Amino acid sequence: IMEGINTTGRKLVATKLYEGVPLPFYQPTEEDADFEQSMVLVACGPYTTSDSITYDPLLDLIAVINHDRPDVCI
Amino acid sequence: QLPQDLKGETFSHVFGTNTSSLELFLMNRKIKGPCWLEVKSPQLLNQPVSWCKAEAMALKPDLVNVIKDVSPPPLVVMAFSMKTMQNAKNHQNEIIAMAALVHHSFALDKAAPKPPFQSHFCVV
Repeated sequence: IMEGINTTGRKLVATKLYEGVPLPFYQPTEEDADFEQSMVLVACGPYTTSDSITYDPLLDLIAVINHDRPDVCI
Repeated sequence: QLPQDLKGETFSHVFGTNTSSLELFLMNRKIKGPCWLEVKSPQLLNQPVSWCKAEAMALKPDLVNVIKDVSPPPLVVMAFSMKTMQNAKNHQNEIIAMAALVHHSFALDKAAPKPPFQSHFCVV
């Protein structure tokens, strides 16, 4: 949404740009606050080098996941 | 003015809540287009309310009746042209020249007069 001057109807000389408004945050329930601490691991591909098919980084990630035993892995 | 969707225990709907004065005046007196009108019992205003040369007051709508058996009068025609310039500083469209042609007797019910203008003026 712009606020400007358009006297000829063929071009807008903008003067103000309205800032956008984000969505409201998720409203917690009483049950949601009763949960305990958790850990989430996050990783993204590719899981192999540009010249190999052995998928060694995938095995390394599996070893790390086993070692750290997180609550969730994405 | 009552609401458009007014409802009650005894009446189901109401018609004419938001109607306008001009429509009722036009249709009640059966005025169909510009024509001669008769107005009776004129009243004189305390002060002028218009730039017109003559003024009058009608107390009630039923005091004005339509008479159709009279010829129409010629009007005054005014044409004008304007020139504008955008402001160099900012976004303004200033006026620098006007030029107008006027004809004091233009007949609606006859052919266009030749020439269609009598006098004129200019300003710069």
